Parts: sequence; structure tokens; C-alpha cells
Amino acid sequence: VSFTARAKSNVMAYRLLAYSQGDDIIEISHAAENTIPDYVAVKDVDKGDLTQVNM
Amino acid sequence: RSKEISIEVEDIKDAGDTGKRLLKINTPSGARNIIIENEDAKALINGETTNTNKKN
Repeated sequence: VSFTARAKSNVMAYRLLAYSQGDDIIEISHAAENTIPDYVAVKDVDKGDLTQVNM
Repeated sequence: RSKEISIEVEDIKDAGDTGKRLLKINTPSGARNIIIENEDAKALINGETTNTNKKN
């Protein structure tokens, strides 16, 4: 399945990502250092750009 | 699958009984209550002595 994510700040492909929340839609950003990431970018995603998370 | 798995005091299998009580304690007064068994000595260390504590 998949769901809509709103990105958060300049996602780069192949980088480790982590989720958060704000206004509504789950926000995606690069995972913080020294922890467990949630998702891997498959493509570059702009700061406030909506996209899909392919679960 | 989380990031930290915050264990609890009783998960530490080779901790001693007093050791676990100390790890759980929040304040220095609580620690002194665990460590000092002689009530007169505890009273001196707490700066709070009765006439009986003083005599002892």
C-alpha cells in the first residue's frame, strides 16, 4: 500500500528518512544521525512537495 | 521498531537489592535514607538531631 507524505525539507534520493507530523499529512525529512530511519527515498522531493510512501 | 528500548531497573539482572533501590531514587535525601542505617548517624548527616540523637 501507500500513503501521502508532505515532505519537510529537501529530501534526497537513497537517503534515510524519518516521519513526523504537523498540520495533518505526515511529514518526511532526512533521518537524524545515530538512530533508526523509517523510509528510503527513491527520488528527490522538494521541501513542501506531496508524494507517496510505497509501503 | 523503535529506536531505544528503554529498559527498566529490574531488567538489570546482576544489580543488587540496595543498588536497584539507589538507581530508582530521585533525591539525595532518598539516597541517604537507603545508605545510612544508624538513625543517629543519619540524623547528623541530615543536619537534624534531637537531644537523644546528640547523646547517642
